[PDB]
Amino acid sequence: SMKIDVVTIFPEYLQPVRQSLPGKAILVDVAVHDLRRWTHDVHKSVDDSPYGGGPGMVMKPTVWGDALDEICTSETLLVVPTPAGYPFTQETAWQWSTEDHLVIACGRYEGIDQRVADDAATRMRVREVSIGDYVLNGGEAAALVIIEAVLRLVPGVSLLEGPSYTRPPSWRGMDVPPVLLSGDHAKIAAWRAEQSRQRTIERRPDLLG
Amino acid sequence: SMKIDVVTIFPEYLQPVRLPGKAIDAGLVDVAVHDLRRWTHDVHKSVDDSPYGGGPGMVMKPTVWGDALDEICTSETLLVVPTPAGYPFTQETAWQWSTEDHLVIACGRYEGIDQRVADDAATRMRVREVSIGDYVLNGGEAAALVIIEAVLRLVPGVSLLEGPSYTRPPSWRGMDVPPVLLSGDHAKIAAWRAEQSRQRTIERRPDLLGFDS
Ligand SMILES: Nc1nc2ccc(F)cc2s1
Ligand SMILES: Nc1nc2ccc(F)cc2s1
Repeated sequence: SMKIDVVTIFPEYLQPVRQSLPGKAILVDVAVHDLRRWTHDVHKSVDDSPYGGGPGMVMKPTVWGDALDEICTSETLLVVPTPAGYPFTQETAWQWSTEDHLVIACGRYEGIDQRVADDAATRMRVREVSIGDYVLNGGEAAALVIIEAVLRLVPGVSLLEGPSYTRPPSWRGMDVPPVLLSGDHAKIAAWRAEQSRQRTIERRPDLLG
Repeated sequence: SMKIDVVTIFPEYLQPVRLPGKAIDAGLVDVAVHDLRRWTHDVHKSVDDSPYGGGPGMVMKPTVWGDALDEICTSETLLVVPTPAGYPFTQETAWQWSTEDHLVIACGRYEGIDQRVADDAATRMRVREVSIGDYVLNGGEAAALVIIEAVLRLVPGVSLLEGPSYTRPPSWRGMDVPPVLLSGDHAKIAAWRAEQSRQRTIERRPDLLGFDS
């Protein structure tokens, strides 16, 4: 039984995930919250200029503080997607998949005032993470990736994998490698292992060192 | 002016594309989503089949994909295939693709797409199989959204880790903004921020500075 709350100024961005959940809600619950619910002024401000100057805006600690105060508990794992985070990996997804309550705080502009995470970390577990070495406009797409990578590891919803093939055996001048049709399953395994090695050398030499 | 076509068996998952929405609104980019099932011809609209050589799961049929890409792609197209087995998609990739006229993103499901699809396409156009990170998703759709966002924000007309940022009020819940940021001394602030960044990079991403883990 996992609950996921997402907080974002673009709640519509997350509709897809909710629409991808199968009739297993009848194990999981994913709720999306508009951050502007916790604003204080009639202009519904979520952003303000950075101390020390610089470009862009920083998300207000008073707004985020109120939102997390309402949504989080002592048992919550607070996930903050950010290009400045620790790497989110399959290992991370596996770890988080057994959590009872994930809260994902999606930032925009240049990030959330650091005191939000720092305050939260005094009473719950907080994880600032990056899904890869690129910059997005906001954390919403990273939240989608995280939610998908974690939930597909919840029961009931080294080397690279080599090429796969299905019917027909010949297509546009290209035959499926005959070994796959050979019925020699020891040999097929060895062939696949070698394909995996070559692909990894070529595309991800970092994985071999 | 860039054109992006996404091909998927779940076109509704690509709705969040409508900042990428502000780019489409302006008219600097056009994003179109295509249901792969549109190129099927049997009544069950089958797009997948069991793998040759054995193994778990299903593989997407080359025939349906070939017909789709035939209609959508030209020789000038950059065909992008998100896959956990791909070359890494990085900020450098995003910059490179930001000057493309036409991206076509093929979203796979199950255990992926028959390798011959990319092989065939590569005889007519440039093909890039890419991974957005070292985790497994159920399909290429979420990766397409990441790639679209990373690229579109770089389009003309649209290292180290960034350190912590702060805004008003200067004291909150008994936690103060670092005094140097309030001091108005640009050199001291630049120095403090450079330091915080290097400090955060060594702790969180030591690989960026050439260290283990
Ligand atoms: N503006 C933002 N960019 C990223 C990039 C990666 C990530 F995981 C989160 C964010 S929030
Ligand atoms: N089933 C799939 N997983 C991933 C993971 C990463 C990626 F970039 C693409 C895909 S398609």
